[PDB]
Amino acid sequence: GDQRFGDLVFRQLAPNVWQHTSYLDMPGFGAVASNGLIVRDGGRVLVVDTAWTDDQTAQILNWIKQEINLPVALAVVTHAHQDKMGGMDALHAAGIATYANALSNQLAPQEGMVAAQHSLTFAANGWVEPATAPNFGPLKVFYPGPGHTSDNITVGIDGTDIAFGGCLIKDSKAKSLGNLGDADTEHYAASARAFGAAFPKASMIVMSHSAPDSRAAITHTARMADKLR
Amino acid sequence: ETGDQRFGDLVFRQLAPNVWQHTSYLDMPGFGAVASNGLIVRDGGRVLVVDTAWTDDQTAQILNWIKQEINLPVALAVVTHAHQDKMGGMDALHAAGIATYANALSNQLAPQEGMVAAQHSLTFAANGWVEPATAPNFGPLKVFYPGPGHTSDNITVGIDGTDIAFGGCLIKDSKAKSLGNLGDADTEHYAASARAFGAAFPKASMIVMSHSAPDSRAAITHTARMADKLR
Ligand SMILES: [Zn+2]
Ligand SMILES: [Zn+2]
Ligand SMILES: [Zn+2]
Ligand SMILES: [Zn+2]
Ligand SMILES: [Zn+2]
Ligand SMILES: [Zn+2]
Repeated sequence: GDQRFGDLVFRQLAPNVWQHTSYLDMPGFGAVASNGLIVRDGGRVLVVDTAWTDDQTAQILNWIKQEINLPVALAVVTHAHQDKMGGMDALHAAGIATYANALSNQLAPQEGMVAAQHSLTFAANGWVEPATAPNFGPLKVFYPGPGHTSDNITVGIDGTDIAFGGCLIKDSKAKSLGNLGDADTEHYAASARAFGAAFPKASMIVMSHSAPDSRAAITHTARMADKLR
Repeated sequence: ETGDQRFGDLVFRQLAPNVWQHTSYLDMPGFGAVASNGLIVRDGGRVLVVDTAWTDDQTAQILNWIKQEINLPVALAVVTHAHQDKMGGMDALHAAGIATYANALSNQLAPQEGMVAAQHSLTFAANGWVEPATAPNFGPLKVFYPGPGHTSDNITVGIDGTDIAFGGCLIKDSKAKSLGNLGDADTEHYAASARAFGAAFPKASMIVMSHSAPDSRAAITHTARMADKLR
C-alpha cells in the first residue's frame, strides 16, 4: 500500500485521504519519519503539515500533481517545529495559502520557521473560530490545549473515520512521548484527552511519529502523560 | 505609603489621574502574605478593571471601594491569565454584573487551573495585538499577547493616554534575584515574550506588575536578562 516517490512515502487511508511521510536524519536517532495528510475535497486538495524540508515539500506538490491532479487550495500546519513547518517556503513559492495557529505564527521566528500567511484563532472550547478558517472544507481544526507544545493543533477529517493528532499523540506501542523539550508537562494529559473527546467517533488516529493506530493511541498517550505531573 | 488608601483587606494607590493600582494579599498562616497588583481605570463615565484579587471577598472589596471613591459604574474587567491572583475573584465580578474578558486560552485553561472562566474570550493576531472585534468598547485598554512566558496564556495591557503599561505576572522588578513562580512557565520563550511586551508599549515609562511595586522600563530588560538564563 505504500508508494515511494522520490525520498517520500505516500499511503492512501480513505478514498479522499492520503498520508505523506518524509524523513530526516537526526544524530543518535537516525532517520526520523514525520507524517502529515493530503485531502481531496471536490476539485481542490488540502494539505496538513509540510515535510521536514522545502525540497521534500515540493515533492509532496509533485506527487499531488501526478496522483490527484487538482490544485492545492491551502495548507494548515500543526505547530512551529521543523517536521511540521520546515517546508513553508515551498508552499509560498507555489502561491499556496498557508494557515497556522496564530501562536505558531508568533513563535515561528524563535523556532527558525517561516510563518504561515494566515492565523487561526480558537474559542474557549478549543474549536477554531470559523471566520479564521476560510473554505477549510472537511478539515475541522481543534486546539486541545498545551501539550507537545503550547501551540499544537489537531485536525479531524469530516466525512471520514480519521483524526490527526500531529505530534501530540503517539501510538499504543510507544514507550515515550517523543520530544518533550517544548512540552507542557502539567497540561499534556488533559490536552490529549480533549483531543479524543473532540473527535469522539474517529477510529483511525493519524499522528506525526507513529503509523496510524486505533483510539487506544489517545488513551495510552494520556496515561503516559499522567506520569509527567 | 503616604497617599495610599485602605478598604478592608485591600490597598489602593493612585498612579495617574484616572488610574489606580489595587493590591490584595494571600495569607498563608505561618509564612506571611503574598501581594498581587491589578489596575482600576476611569474612562469618562465608567470604570474598567484589570485583574481580580485573590478571592471573591477581596474582589468585592475592590468594587465597593470603587463605588465609595469613584462612584462610576464598572463596565468591564480584563483578567490577565488563569491563576488565582488574577482570576480568583471572577464570581464576585459576575455577581456584580460586570462583563468579563480573558484570553480564550485562559478561559480554556480555567477549569484545569481551578478558576471560573470569563464570559468572553479575547483572541490575538500573530503579532500579538488583540483582534479588535473580540475587545469591544475597551476605551483606553490596549491588550497585547506577548507570547508564552510566566504562563502560556499571559496577556498584558497598555493604558492609552498615560505612561502606564501593565505586565502582570510576566514582568518582575529590576532588583529581582529570580523570576518567581515558574511552575507553569515557558522557559524557552520567556525572554522573547518579555522583550515583546517592551516593544509593544515602547513609550510606557511606568511599568506595573503583579508582584512588585511600579518600576521604570528597567523592569522589562532585567526580567528578560533573568529569563535568558532559563534557556
Ligand atoms: Zn514538535
Ligand atoms: Zn514532531
Ligand atoms: Zn522550541
Ligand atoms: Zn500566574
Ligand atoms: Zn501572579
Ligand atoms: Zn497550573
